[PDB]
Amino acid sequence: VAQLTIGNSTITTQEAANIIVGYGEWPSYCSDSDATAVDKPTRPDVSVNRFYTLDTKLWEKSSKGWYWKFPDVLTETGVFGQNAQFHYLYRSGFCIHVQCNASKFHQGALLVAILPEYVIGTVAGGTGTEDSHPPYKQTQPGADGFELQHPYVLDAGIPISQLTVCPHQWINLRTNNCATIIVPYINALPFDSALNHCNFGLLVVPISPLDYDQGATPVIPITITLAPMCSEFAGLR
Amino acid sequence: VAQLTIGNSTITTQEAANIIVGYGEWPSYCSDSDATAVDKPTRPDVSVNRFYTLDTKLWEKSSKGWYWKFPDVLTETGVFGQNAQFHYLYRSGFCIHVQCNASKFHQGALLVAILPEYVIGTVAGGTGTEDSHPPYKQTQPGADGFELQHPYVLDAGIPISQLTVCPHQWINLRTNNCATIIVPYINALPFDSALNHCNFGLLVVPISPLDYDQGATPVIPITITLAPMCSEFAGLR
Amino acid sequence: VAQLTIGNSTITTQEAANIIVGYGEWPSYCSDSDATAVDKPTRPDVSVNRFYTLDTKLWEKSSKGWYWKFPDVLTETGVFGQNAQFHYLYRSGFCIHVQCNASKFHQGALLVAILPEYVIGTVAGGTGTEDSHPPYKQTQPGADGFELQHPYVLDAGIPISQLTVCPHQWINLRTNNCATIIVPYINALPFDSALNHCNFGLLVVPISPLDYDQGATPVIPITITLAPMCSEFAGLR
Amino acid sequence: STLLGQLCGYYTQWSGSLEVTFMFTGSFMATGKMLIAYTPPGGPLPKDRATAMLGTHVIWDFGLQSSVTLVIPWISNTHYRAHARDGVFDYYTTGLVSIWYQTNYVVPIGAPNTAYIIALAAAQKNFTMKLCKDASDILQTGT
Amino acid sequence: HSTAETTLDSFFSRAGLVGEIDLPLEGTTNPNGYANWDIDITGYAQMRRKVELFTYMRFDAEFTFVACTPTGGVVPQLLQYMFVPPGAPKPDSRESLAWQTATNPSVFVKLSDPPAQVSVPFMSPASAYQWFYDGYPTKDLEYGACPNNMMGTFSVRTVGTSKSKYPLVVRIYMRMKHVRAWIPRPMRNQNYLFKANPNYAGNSIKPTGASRTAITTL
Repeated sequence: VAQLTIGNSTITTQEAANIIVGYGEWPSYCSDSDATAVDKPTRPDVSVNRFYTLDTKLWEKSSKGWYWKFPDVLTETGVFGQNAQFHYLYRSGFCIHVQCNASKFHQGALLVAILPEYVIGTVAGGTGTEDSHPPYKQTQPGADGFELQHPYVLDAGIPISQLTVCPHQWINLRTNNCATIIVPYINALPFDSALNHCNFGLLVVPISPLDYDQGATPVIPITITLAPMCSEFAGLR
Repeated sequence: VAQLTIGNSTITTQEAANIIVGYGEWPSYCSDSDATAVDKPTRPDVSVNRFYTLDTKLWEKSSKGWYWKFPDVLTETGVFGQNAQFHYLYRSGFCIHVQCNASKFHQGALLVAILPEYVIGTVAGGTGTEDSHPPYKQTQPGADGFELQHPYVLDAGIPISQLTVCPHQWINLRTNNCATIIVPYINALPFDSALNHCNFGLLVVPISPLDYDQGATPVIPITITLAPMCSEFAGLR
Repeated sequence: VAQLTIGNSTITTQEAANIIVGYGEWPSYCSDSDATAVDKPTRPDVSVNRFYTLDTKLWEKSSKGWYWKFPDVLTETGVFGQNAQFHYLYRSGFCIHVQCNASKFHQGALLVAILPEYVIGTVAGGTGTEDSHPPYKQTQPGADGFELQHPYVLDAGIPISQLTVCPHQWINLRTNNCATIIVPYINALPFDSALNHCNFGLLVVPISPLDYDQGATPVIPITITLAPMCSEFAGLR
Repeated sequence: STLLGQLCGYYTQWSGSLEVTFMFTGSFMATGKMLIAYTPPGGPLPKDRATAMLGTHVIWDFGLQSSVTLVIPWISNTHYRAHARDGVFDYYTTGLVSIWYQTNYVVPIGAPNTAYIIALAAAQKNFTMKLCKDASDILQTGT
Repeated sequence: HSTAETTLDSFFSRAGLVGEIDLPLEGTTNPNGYANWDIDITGYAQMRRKVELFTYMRFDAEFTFVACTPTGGVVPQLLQYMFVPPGAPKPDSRESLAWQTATNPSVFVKLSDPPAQVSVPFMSPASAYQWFYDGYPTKDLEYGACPNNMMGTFSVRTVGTSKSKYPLVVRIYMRMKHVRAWIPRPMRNQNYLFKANPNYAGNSIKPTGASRTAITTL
C-alpha cells in the first residue's frame, strides 16, 4: 500500500503496478510553434494538475460496458472545467486510472481502452433507415459516462474483438483490478477546441461477465480516477 | 508618455511622477510564521496581479467626495474577487493610482488618502438619538464607492483638516492629476478575513472645489486604477 | 526653432521633425549610362537648387483635398521653370515639405502622400457615358494645384482608404503640422520629358475634417515648400 | 477598405497576428480615456464596460499619447464551411474589438466639443496566405 | 526642553480613575453587597479622545483600589476584589461558585491596609487592541465592534457570608504602562454619542474650533 498525492487530493492506490503508456509517448507541453505564434499559451500547473475521482459506476452481472469522452468528461466538474469553459484553444495529455474493489470470491475481466476520435452511431432509427446522428448525450456524456447499447460493435460498427489495437489494459479480477493508461494529446491540430471536439474516448467493457456465487455483493464498484498531464490553454473569454 | 503593462491590462499612465509609499513599507508576502503554521498559503501571482480600473467617478462643482473600502472594493469584480470569495484567510498589500483628466482651463484640488480601519457613522438618526450602525452600503460600498455626507467630519466625527496624517497625496489640477499610493497590509493579525473586515478605506475629497469658466465640460472624470501587491490566501471553500 | 537656408531662400521650419524618405531612396544624379551616352547632361546646382514656397492653400471645414503634379507644378514659376521649358530631357528627385499653421484650439488630420503616375479621371460625363479624358487643368494644375471632386476614390476609382501604401506622412493637428517627404526620381525611363509626362502627384487630403469651436480663424493655411534634389537636363532649345 | 483585406480576397485561406492602430484627431486641449478591448473567438461582446475590462484591454489616454496600437494575437481563417453554396473557408475565428468611453470627453471652453478617431490596420510579420482565388467583382468591360 | 515629555509612555502614564463601584448598605444600586466592573479604559473621560489618536495600541495596566465609606471614612471591613479573565464566567449572586474558582485571581485586603494594586498584562489574543474595526467579526447590527479587546472583569465584594456593616465606595484607578501605538488618525472633533461606535450628531456638526468675524480681521 502506498498513496500517491499530487494535489489537494490523495488516492490510496497500489504501490506501482503496471501502467500502459499510450502510443509510447508521455504527454508533454510544446516545442515553440502552434496555432498561436504571438500568443504564449499559459500552462495551468495550479489546480488543473490534481486528482479527479469520477462517480464510481456499478458493475452488474449485466453491465454492457461504459464510455467517457475526453476532454468533455471533466469540462464539467473541476477547475479544469473552469479552464475548458473560459478558454478558446486547448491541448492536454492525460492519465486515467481505473480501479476495481472486489473480493477473491468474485470473477470477471474488463478491457479498458483509449480510442481516439470515438464517433458514436445509434441504431440509425431501429432497423437502419434514419440519418439520426446520436444525441448530445452520446457525443458528450459528461462526467458520468454512458452505456454501450451494442458492446459487440462498440456502438460504431467496429468489432470490439479488435479493440486491443488501441492503448489498452486488462482488468481480470482473479489477477488484479487497478489498471492505468497514460494518454498523450492525439490530434491533427496542435491546439483544438476543448468544448466541441472530443480528442478521444475511454471505453471499459466487461469481456468476461461479472459473476459471484449467490450471496456476495452483486455490484462491484469501478472507480475511475484521472489526472490532466500538461494542460495548455490560449485566450480567455 | 509611457504605458505600464503588468497583466492583460495596459494603462497609459505618466512616465513616473511621484508616488507616496504608505507608512514607508513595500507590501511583501511573509517571513515564515502566521495564523497558519502547517498551512502554506498559496500566493496568487497569476491573474490576481494585474490592473483593475474602477468605473470612473464624475467630479462636479458639488461633489462632496467619495470613498472605497479595501479589500471589499474588488472582492466584487475580478479574479481577485474570485479569490477573496472562495478563500477563508487573506493578506494583501496594494497600490492605488488615482488619475484626473481635465484641461488647463479647469481648477481644483483633491486630497487622496488611505485610512486604516475606516469606520463610518451615519447621522445616528437625524439629530443624534439612534444607535443605528451604518447600512451594509456604507460598510462595504462595492467597486463603485460611496459619497461622503459630511465631508468635514469624514463621516466619523474626525476632522478632515487633519486627514493628511495618513498616507496621502494631493491632486491640484493646475499642477498635476495622477497621484499614487502604495499601501502595505496593515492589520493586528497576520491573516484576516477578506470578506467581513475591511483593512482600510481610500478617501478622495475635493478640498478646493472644482470649477471652470462656463462652457467647459463641467464634470471631470476621476479614474481609479489599482494593483494587488502580494496577494495571499489560505484554505479554499 | 531652426531655419534651414539652401539658396536665396530661408524657410524658418522646425529644427528637424520626422521626414519620410520615399521608397527608401535618396534622389541622386546618375551612374554613367542613360537616354544620352555621348551627351553629358548638365546638372543645375545653380538657382535650380533653392526653396520654392507655393501659394498657401486655405483649409476649410469643407475642403475636399488638393493635389499637384510634378514636375509640372514648378515648370511654371522659377528658374527651375526656366530649365524644364528650355530643355528636352529631364530627371530630378525632390523633397516636399507641407506645413500647417494652426492653434491648439483647432483640430484635424491631413494625409499627405506621393503617388507616381497619378492619372485623373473626371466624372466621365455625369453618370458614366463619355470617354472625356480630363481637361488640361486636371492633368497639369500648375503651381496652384487642383481640388479633388471625389476624395474617396482619389478621382481615379482607387480608394483613398489605401493611399498610405505610397510614400506618405500624416499631419494630425493635435500632434504636429509640418510633414516631409523626399521623393526619388521614379520612372520607367532614365531621362523623360519634363513638360508632358508628370512623374507623379502630390496629394493632401483632410481625412479628419478641420474643425474649431466658433470664433477661431476658420481657415488654416497649408504651406507647401519644396526643393529640387539633383536636377538633370539634356540639350537646350 | 484596407489593402490587407482586399488582398485576402485574392486568397482562399490564411493566418497570422494583426495590428490595429488608433489615431485621435481631436483638439489638442481634448483629454480623456477610451478603453479598447479585444475578446477572442467565442466570448460575445462584453455586456458592459466593466466586464469588458476584466479581459485583454488597453486603457487609451489621448490627454497623453495621441495614438495607441492594439495587437490581435492570431486569427485563422481555415475553419472550413459551406454557406448557401459558397463553401468558402469561413473565419469562425472572429475576434472582437470593442472601444469604450472610460471617461467622458473633456474639453475647455474654446475647443471642438467632438472629435474623430481614424483606424489603421495591417497584418503583422507572421502573416500567411494559401490558395489563390480570383474572386473580383470589379471586372474589365469592353468600352 | 527634553523631548521626553512627548513620548508615548509619558503621554499615556498617570493613574486615572476609571471605575467607581458602590455598595450602599440599603438602596437600589448593587443590592447584594457586590458588583461586576468590566475593565473599560474609557472610564476616564478624556481618555477616549486620546487613545483614539491611534488605530492600534498595546499596553499593560496597573490597577489600584481606593475604597472607603461615602463620607471618606476608613473602616474595619475586609474586601475581596476578583478578576474575571475574559473567557471565564462572572459571579451572579453573593456566593456564585464563581468567587471560589481559582482561575479567577482574587485579592483580599482590609480598608485599614493601603490601596490594593495589581498588574493586568496585555490581554487580547490579537497583536494589539484596535479602537477601530471596519467590518464585522465573521438580526442585529454588529458593525465597528471589535471582539478580542476585552481586558477582563473586576468583581468587588465585601468578604464574608453576611452583608457589610457600613456603606462602601470602591474607586478603581488604572495607569497604563509600556505603550506602543500605530497608525495615527485624525483627532476626534465632534462630541461622542455612544461608547459603542463613532456616530455623531447628524446636524449638530460644529467647526473643529472657534470661529471669527472676517478672515482679514484678527
